[PDB]
Amino acid sequence: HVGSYGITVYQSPGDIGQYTFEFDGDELFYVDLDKKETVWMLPEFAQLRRFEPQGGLQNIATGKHNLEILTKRSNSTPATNEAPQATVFPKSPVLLGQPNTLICFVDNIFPPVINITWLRNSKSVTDGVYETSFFVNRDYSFHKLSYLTFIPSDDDIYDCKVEHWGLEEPVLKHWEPE
Amino acid sequence: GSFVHQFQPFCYFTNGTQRIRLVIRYIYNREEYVRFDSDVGEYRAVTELGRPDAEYWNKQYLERTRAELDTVCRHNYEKTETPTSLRRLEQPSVVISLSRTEALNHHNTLVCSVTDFYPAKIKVRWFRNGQEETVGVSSTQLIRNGDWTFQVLVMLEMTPRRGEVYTCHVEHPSLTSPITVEWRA
Amino acid sequence: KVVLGKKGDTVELTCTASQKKSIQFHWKNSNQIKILGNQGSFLTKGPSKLNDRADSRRSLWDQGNFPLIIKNLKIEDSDTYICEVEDQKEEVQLLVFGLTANSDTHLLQGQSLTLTLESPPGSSPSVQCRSPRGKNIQGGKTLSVSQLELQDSGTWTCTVLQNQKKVEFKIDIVVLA
Amino acid sequence: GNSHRGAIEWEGIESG
Repeated sequence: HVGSYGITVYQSPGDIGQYTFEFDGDELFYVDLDKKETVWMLPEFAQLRRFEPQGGLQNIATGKHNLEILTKRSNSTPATNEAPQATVFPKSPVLLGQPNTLICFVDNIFPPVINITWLRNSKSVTDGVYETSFFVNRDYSFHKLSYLTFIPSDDDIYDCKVEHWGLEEPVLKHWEPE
Repeated sequence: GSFVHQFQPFCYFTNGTQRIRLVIRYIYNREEYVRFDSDVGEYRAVTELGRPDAEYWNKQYLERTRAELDTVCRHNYEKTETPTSLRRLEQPSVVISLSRTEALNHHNTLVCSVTDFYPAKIKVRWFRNGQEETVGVSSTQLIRNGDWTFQVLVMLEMTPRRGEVYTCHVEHPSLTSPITVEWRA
Repeated sequence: KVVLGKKGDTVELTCTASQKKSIQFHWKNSNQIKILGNQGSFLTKGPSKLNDRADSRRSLWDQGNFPLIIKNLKIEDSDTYICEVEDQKEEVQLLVFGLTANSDTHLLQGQSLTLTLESPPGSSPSVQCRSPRGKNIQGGKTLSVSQLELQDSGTWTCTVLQNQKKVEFKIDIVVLA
Repeated sequence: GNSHRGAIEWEGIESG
C-alpha cells in the first residue's frame, strides 16, 4: 500500500493551490481552500475518519512561502508547458438505454492548469459533469479525470475537449458507442 | 509564464505496518530539490536548490520528521485507512461480447469485460470446453476509473464452433466463489 | 529493416501505417506470439517473455505510429517482430549484442586486456576497437590486447558491424603503474 | 471524533 497524506501544490501567478490525501492511487479527499472544508470522494469515509482542514490550509501557506524562495533560487525559471493527452472510456459496459458514465482520463499535465469539458453532438455539456483534483505522477507531471453521466443511444456522439497552454488549440478526443 | 511548487509525501507500507518507509519530495516546477527518505535517515539535497534546506532541516526538524513514520504513516494506516480503504470490497461485473458479427467456423474474439471492482487484485481466466486458454488470451492493463473501482478487458482469440462453451472465469477477494460467464456459439 | 540494440538499453522499433488514426494493430514475434496491440483505445499486453518490458507510445497512434518499445534488453530478445496495422504487415528484425570486458577491474601496466562480443546465435559480425591513443585491434567474438601501457588508460571505442549497419560501445579502461 | 492528520510541509531557509 501507499498513502500520500498531504500532497501540497502551489502555483503562481494566480495563487493556485491544492491539498489532497491519496491512498493506493485514489483520492481520499481534497481540502477546499476557499470554503475551508475537507471534501471526501466517498462521502461514507467522512463518517469513519476525519481531517481538520486547517492542516491543509497551513501546508498550503507554507507551499506558497517555499514557492517564492524557490522561484528566487532558480533565478525565476518559469514552468515549461506540456501537451496534455486525453483518453475516453466508459465506466460500465455500454448498453442502449442503461445509465452510464463516460470517463476522460488526461495524463501528462504540466503545469497543473487545464480545462476539461464535454461536447455532445459538437455542443458543450454542463450537467452531469464532475472532475477530480490533479494526481501526482512519478515524473512530476499530473493526471486528472473528468466524468459525464449519459445514456448510450444511436444518435449521441461525444468529445472530451482539453484546453491547455501546451496545446496550440483545444484538442478533442472523440467517443461514440457501438 | 508561471511557477509551480509541489510537496509530495509518501508512506510505503509492506505487510501492513511491519515495514513503513517515509519519502518526502520537495519540487520546484518539475525538479525535486530536497528529499527526506527514512531509509536514508535525514534530509538530502537532490540538486543545488536544496542545500539551503537540507543543512538547516537536519538540525531543526530531523526528529520531528522521523517521528511522522509513527505519528502519521502508522497512525493513519491503523486508525483511518483500516476502517475505510482496507475494508472496501466491490464485486466485479463480468459480461462477454463478440467483437465481429458471428459466423461459425470464422475467426473472432470474445471480450470479457470485468468492471467496477476494488481492490485491484484480480484473476481473470478464459476456458474453452473446460480447458484453460493461455496463448490466445490478451489483456488491457488494469484500468483505474478514478472513482475507487477498476476495470480490465481480457480477450480470447477463437473460432466459434457448434457445441462449444467458452467461459470467462473471475476470482476476486470480494467473492466467496468465482464468477463465471459462459458464451455458446 | 534491421535494428541493432545494446544489452540493457531500450529500443524503439517503428511502425508507420497510413490513415493517420488509432486504428487496429498488433505486434507479434516469430512464433506469432502477440506481444502488444490495441484493444479499443486501450493497450493490452498478453503473457509473454517481454510483458513487463514492452510498451508503446499511445499519443502517436492518431498519427499512424505504433512503436513497440522494449527496455532492459536481453540477447534473447533478439528476434524477428512483425507489426500488422489493418491489412499491412511490416517485419523488423532485432539483433541484440553485448560487449563485455572479461578483465574485471584494476588493470595494471603490462597486463593483457580481453573483451568478448555477445551476439545472436543467428548471425555474426566483425568487431573493431580503438585505444585512447592509436592502435586499432580488430577481431571476431574475442579481442585481446596482450600488454597494456599507461597510455591506454582512457576510454576506448569498439565497433560492431552487421549489414551496412553498426553499433558502438565505449568502455573506459584504467591502467595503473 | 476520528481525527485525521497529514504530513507537515516545512519552511525553507532564506538568503546567505
